[PDB]
Amino acid sequence: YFKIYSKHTPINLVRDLPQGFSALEPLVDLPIGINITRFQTLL
Amino acid sequence: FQPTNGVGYQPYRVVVLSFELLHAPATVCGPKKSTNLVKNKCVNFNFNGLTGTGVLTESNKKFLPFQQFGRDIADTTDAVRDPQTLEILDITPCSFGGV
Ligand SMILES: *[C@@H]1O[C@H](CO)[C@@H](O)[C@H](O)[C@H]1NC(C)=O
Repeated sequence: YFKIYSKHTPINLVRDLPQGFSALEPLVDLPIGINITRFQTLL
Repeated sequence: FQPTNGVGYQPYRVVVLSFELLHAPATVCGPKKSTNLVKNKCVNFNFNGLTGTGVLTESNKKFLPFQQFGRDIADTTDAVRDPQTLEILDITPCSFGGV
């Protein structure tokens, strides 16, 4: 089961992750049963 | 598998049912007929198999779009979401005390 949590927030910073605290809430739980060991991003 | 094989060697068809509660809505349910909801009264409630006894009242809690039921420090259900109505209900244990 592939659980996907997420969180969106406005920011004003061009360097790196802003420092602070915020929690990510679950949004999806896919019953895939697909074994995973690698991933990649697409822009 | 020959038809003359001993019953210990004869073919047997096997089906295994496994039940699963996920971090997702419960979509498999039994045929038990549902009933109307009663509030501000002591009742024996069964919400999607979450069974108990108490008084159901309108809550001011804020469940997230996914949350189905709350809990208390005792690990007892403190509130729930009605499967048929997107509302949150507080469970107060039925009044009791020494006599
Ligand atoms: C079934 O429950 C949903 C709750 O989201 C409600 O919107 C809908 O009207 C209900 N249907 C019937 C036939 O009661």
